[PDB]
Amino acid sequence: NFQKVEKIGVVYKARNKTGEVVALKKIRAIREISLLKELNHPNIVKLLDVIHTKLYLVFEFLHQDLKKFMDASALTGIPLPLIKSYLFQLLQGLAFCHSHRVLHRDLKPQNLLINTEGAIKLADFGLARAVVTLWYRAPEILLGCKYYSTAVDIWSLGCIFAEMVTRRALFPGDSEIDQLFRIFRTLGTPDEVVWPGVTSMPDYKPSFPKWARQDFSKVVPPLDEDGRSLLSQMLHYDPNKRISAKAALAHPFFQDVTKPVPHLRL
Ligand SMILES: COC(=O)c1ccc(NCCc2c[nH]c3ccccc23)c(C(=O)O)c1
Repeated sequence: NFQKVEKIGVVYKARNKTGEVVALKKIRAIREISLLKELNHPNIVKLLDVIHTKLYLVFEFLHQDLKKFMDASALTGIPLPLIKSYLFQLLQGLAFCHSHRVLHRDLKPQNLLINTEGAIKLADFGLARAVVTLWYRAPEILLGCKYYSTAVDIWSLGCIFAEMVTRRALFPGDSEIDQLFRIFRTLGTPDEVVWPGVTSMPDYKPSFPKWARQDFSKVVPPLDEDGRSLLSQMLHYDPNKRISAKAALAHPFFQDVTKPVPHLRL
């Protein structure tokens, strides 16, 4: 049914024998996933079909992702108005999915798809359970919290925001404890003062080193106080204190938001 075009489980660019070009995911429940076909938002990649016969998911196709765009933009950096537009749009997408009680759980630049018209869209949701990259994982997940909240996605998006600004990954760890300790060295080792209940987390150890907290002026330097304030709220340790997607959309950082068009080399 599909003429495979290129390898993008495994994901292929494919052509429907409708002429439509799509992203085809072969996975190698069915009722629950099918509900997502009719929940649509401009900032979420559209799920066109679900087929189980091996599980195939057919998605709308977009040509580039934010990881490729950040690498292409690394000599100059993404312009601040575009960073701001992308952050605003991703928060609109998260506000929508969270309002329908759907979490992403695995946001990273390579799952954020962009087009020539200035849009960015959430893709590659980690909905199966409902080298692994840990750089965007919320600290409650790393500490073994059994129940994720919407706050895990805000953490990941804050890490992505910092990376778009500074052109380097915020917390590039290579094991769960290295990831945790990279977070602790920058934001301070969490305690009951800033995160009530942290010492009760399944994987918390009293023997964790106690690092002091750095300053956000050192963390995302070029960024102004509106952006640093929003980032600090997206990176609160306590998931209950971390800002929601809806509240973040009202932050003063977005008062001058626009929708620029990026320069894409396809
Ligand atoms: C084993 O894999 C899976 O079960 C699975 C299920 C759904 C997926 N995406 C759904 C995108 C979506 C479309 N409309 C939405 C409204 C709200 C929230 C999300 C959406 C993906 C993926 O993106 O890969 C995988």
